[PDB]
Amino acid sequence: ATFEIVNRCSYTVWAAASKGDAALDAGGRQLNSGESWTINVEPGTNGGKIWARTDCYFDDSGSGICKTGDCGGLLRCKRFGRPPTTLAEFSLNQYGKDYIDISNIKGFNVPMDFSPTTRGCRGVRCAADIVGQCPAKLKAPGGGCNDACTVFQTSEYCCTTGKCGPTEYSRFFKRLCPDAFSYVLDKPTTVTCPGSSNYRVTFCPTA
Repeated sequence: ATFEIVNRCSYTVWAAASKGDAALDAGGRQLNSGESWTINVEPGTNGGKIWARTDCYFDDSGSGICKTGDCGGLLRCKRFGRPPTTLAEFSLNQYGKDYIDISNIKGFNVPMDFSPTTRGCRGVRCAADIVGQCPAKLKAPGGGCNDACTVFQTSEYCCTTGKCGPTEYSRFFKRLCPDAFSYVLDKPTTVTCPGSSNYRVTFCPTA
């Protein structure tokens, strides 16, 4: 599958793509405002994620740090990033179908649209000003709005027992972005697409 990753933000982001134990394609790249990066993701990829990283500093060797979404200090991510990270999530060619979603379960840093570029399904978007409206106890100094599990590490926020309900914090994310997952047992906002669809992820789709 082809993913086009587009930075429509007025600021530079460092895109990342990983399935947790390996990079997808190159794994990461700098995207200045307006730049597009096309990657190829192997069919059958399960549990892939794409996210943006902000305020990064990398040396010649691709080693450094980012204030949001850092993946062990690497430009080319092999593992998932540090919250807060708005997440585009996908599993491809699962018994004939692709499944896509946006998640705020690991917080929010950059607004995002995740849409097919081929026919057969709709896209999803979370583009509200979650950072500006973020509850004080979830605000991340480096930027972004943490999820409650990251901040408080309780069974209820992290849904550790497989039982949990919505919370004051999850409802905040859900109010501003109804089409994104707000906690682990949220009613699924997953979209089913034809197997082997292609996609575009746009950072800052409205601004």
